[PDB]
Order: sequence, then structure tokens, then C-alpha cells
Amino acid sequence: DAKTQVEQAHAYNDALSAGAVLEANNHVPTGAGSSKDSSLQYANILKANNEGLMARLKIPSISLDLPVYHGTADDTLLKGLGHLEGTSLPVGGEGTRSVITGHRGLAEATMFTNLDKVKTGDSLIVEVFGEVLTYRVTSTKVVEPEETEALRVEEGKDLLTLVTCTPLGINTHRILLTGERIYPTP
Ligand SMILES: [Cl-]
Ligand SMILES: [Cl-]
Repeated sequence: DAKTQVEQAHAYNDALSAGAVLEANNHVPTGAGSSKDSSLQYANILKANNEGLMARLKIPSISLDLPVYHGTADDTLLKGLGHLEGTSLPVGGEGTRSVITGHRGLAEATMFTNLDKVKTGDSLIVEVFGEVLTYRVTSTKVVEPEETEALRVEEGKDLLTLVTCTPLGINTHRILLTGERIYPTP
């Protein structure tokens, strides 16, 4: 059912027009995608356990290794990183953009506090249902509270986008970065 869950994820990504927006003065990114097939149920795809675990994300340059969950509810984001519903599931594919968010500034956990230390050329590594996908960081950006940033699919690229979030009512700059799929020798 790992084989199948990954095939289901690709089918979901095929039906989805991925998109997101970082809204002005919003503490979390906003999902902004649509699906040509709503029978592919998000919660049930890449469902590794009953708590909604999807994947793990590693960023060796900042010693990060965290669980990735379905969705970006408040409680989820205190357990780990949230996948932003409306964006591609993190199984790759041409014309995909997967968005994952996590807190900065907490005392109780690091989460994405050191995301600003990530630089172009660094690896982002997704471990998902037994597969390992590597992305190389190609852009980093500070998005100030007053700015709005659309996150759209780019051509036939296979993109992973990470963005910081905060608790509700904490209005501060976001760190946004994107990596593109690469293929290290196995
Ligand atoms: Cl593809
Ligand atoms: Cl805290």
C-alpha cells in the first residue's frame, strides 16, 4: 500500500491545479488550488497513520528533520510541519509545487526558526512512503507583512516551497524559499 499510496498521490497531483498565496498580514500561507477530481480525498492520500502524518522533511544545512502532516491547522503546526492543502503532495512530478509551512520564533520547538539560514544550493530532502526526493534551493526571500505573494506552478518544473508561519496575531516577516528537483547518484 506504499506503492499504491504514492500512485494515488500522483493521481491527486494530476487532477490538482496547485496554488498558494502569502496574504498581507496573514500568519499562515493560504492554499489556492482546485481539483478536476474531488473524489481523490486529501486526508486519505499519503496517510501514514491516524494522526495525518504524510512524510518527513530534512534540511541537513540547518540540521532539520521533522514530520510533515496533512493541513495547516493550529494544533498540527505545534506537532510538526504542515502541508498546505491546495498545493501538490510532496511526491514530485513536472508542473508541481508543494508547499510546506512551520513556525518560527517558538520556545517549545525550533520548527522553521533557522529557515533563514538556508541558502541557495542547499538540499531539501523529502522522505515519503519509502521514496526519497531531493530538491536544490534556487531562491530565498523575505516576505514582509504588508506584501502579498502568489505561489504558482512554473512550467514543467518540480518545485518544493517552504515558508515560515507564526501563531495567530504575530505579524512579522516570512521566510520563503523554493527548491527544484535534482537527482543525486543513488
Ligand atoms: Cl512528471
Ligand atoms: Cl513556544
